[PDB]
Amino acid sequence: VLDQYIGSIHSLCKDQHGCRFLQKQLDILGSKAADAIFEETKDYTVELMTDSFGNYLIQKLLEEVTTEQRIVLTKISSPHFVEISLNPHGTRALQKLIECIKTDEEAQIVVDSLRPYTVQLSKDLNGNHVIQKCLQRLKPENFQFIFDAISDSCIDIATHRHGCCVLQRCLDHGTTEQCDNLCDKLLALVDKLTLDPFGNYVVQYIITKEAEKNKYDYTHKIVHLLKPRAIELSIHKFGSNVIEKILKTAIVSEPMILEILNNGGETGIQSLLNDSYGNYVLQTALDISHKQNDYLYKRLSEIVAPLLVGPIRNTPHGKRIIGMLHLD
RNA sequence: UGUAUAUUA
Repeated sequence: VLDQYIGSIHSLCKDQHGCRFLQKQLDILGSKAADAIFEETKDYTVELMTDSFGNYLIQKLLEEVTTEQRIVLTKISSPHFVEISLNPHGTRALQKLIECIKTDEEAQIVVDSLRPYTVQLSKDLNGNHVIQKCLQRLKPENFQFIFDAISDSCIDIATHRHGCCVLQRCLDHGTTEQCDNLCDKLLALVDKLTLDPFGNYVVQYIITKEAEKNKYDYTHKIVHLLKPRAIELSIHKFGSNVIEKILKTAIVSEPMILEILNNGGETGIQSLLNDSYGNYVLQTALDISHKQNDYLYKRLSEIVAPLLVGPIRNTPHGKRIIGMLHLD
């Protein structure tokens, strides 16, 4: 019950060493010490949230505070979620707030506030992590808003440096109904997403998560749409990563290697040998077929061996493919 | 030989 600093808690926030202190205070006190710090600081929560040290207090304050006090802090901050979210410190406090909310009124207020700005926050360096925490902590019933918003600006988000990370959370935490809708849209531009600096990552993730669950739906729909362009995509900087992902995925592996032999032929396999990215594909196709199926490995092997003549033998990738020809 | 992802003191 020993407070010498009471009455002037707010001034202790000006310095890093002042905020660190208030937190040790909350750490050891910590109930009565919350009614205290709460009542003195509430009026500056959106200011403290976006501050270098305050925000840490706010984060301790949220763990320690009661429900009613959180609902007040939440009500006080909601008009300021956008500016809070685009902030490096603010994003941290707001994320914490979301981690701490227990009631539906709280989740209601938060989604209500964030709704109109989902796509915007989802393209933001600091903001996108607020959107991700909604996906990670809230009931699907609640974050339905995010899925709606993101499903509509689907390609915009999937092809964005940060947007693409939010899609990955959507796939992590959403309902089957929600993901299937998201994916149905994603699939409508699997071609363009595949060739994209960021979209290719989303394509790979759909495959990753199905392989995770051992239940395959869009993995097949992707492979169906893409496979006919196996070679063309194998020699693309980004698309080649998708092709390599398909190859490393056992339920679709053989068909795709078979696509290389079938419609690539000796020609397309030459292209792969000499290409900046294509050769990594060839290496993987060889590595995999080796492990998975000898007929395929042999058919591969006997086309490569004749083509591994000349200056190619001395190249970095040449040596690396040469070393993949007698593994049995 | 080839891609992203603030880990605020």
